[PDB]
Order: sequence, then structure tokens, then C-alpha cells
Amino acid sequence: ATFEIVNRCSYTVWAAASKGDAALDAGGRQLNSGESWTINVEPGTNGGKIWARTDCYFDDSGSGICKTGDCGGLLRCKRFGRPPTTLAEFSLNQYGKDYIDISNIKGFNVPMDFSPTTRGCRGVRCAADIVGQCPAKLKAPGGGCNDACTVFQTSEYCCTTGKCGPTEYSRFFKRLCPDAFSYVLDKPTTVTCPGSSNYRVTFCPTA
Repeated sequence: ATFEIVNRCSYTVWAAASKGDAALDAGGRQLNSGESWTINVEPGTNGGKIWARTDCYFDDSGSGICKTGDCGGLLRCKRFGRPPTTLAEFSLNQYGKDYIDISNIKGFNVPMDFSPTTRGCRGVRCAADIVGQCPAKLKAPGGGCNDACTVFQTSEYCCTTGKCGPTEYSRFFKRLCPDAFSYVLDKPTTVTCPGSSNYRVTFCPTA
């Protein structure tokens, strides 16, 4: 599958792509405002994620830090990033279908649209000003709006027992972005696409 990753934000982001135990394609790249990065993701990839990182500093060897979404200090991510991170999530070619979603379960840093570029399904978007409206106790100093599990580490927010309900904090994310997962047992907002679809992830789709 082909993913085109587009930065429509007025600021630079460092895109990342990983399936948790390996990079997808190069794993990460700087995207100045307006730049596009095309990557190739192997068919059958399960549990892939794409996200943006903000305010990064990398040396010549590709080592450094980011204020949101840092993946162990590497430019080219092999593992998932530090919250807060708006997540584009996908599993490809699962019994003939692709499954895509946007998730706020690990917080929110950058607005995002995640859409197919081929026929057969719809896209999803979370583009509200979640950072501006973020409850005080979830605000991340580096930028972004943390999820409640990251901040408070309770069974209820992290859904550790497999039983949990919505919370004041999850309802905040759900109000501003109904089409994104707001907690682990949220009613799924997953979209089913034809197997082997292609996609575009756009950061700051409205601005």
C-alpha cells in the first residue's frame, strides 16, 4: 500500500510511521509546511500507526528529541511515540479488508485527516482545536493534550481490567472529535475499506 503523508500545517512536523517493533518504510522524516512524503507499507501490515512529532532537534546521526511523539530519540522511528500523539491507525489485508481509524486514546497533538485515495470507503478526521480547549489537568507543557490514562494511570482511564466506561476526560475528546476513539472501549469508529487500498494522511487539514 501507498501512503502519502502531507503537512498542511504552517509549522514543520516530523512524521513517523511504525508498527511498534519496526519502522514502516524509512520510519520518519522532516516535513516542512506543504511537503509530501510518499511511503510504501507492506500488504498484511497489522497495527501500523502514523503520527506527527513537534519541536524536534536532531543531529547528523538522526538522534535527538521531540516535545511530542518522541520515539526513543530517533528521527527514523522503530517504536511508537511518547504521548500526546494524534494517531492514524491501520491494519491492512485482514481477510480481504483494510481497517483504518483515528485515535485520541494517546492524546492529541496535531489535527489530522486520514482518507483513502482509492475507491470504496470514506475518510475520518479530527481537526478541532483540542489543544486550545484542553482541560487544565491534561495540558502537556511541551504542547498537546494528554489522555487521562497517561496522566493519572488508573485502571478506569487505562481500561486495565477490560471493564471501563467513558469519563469526563474521554467525553471531552469525543465532543470535539466524534469520529476518533476517545477511550479503549469506545464504540468503534473504524472504517472498513477494500483490501489493498491506498491512503493520504494530512496534518492540519483545515489550516
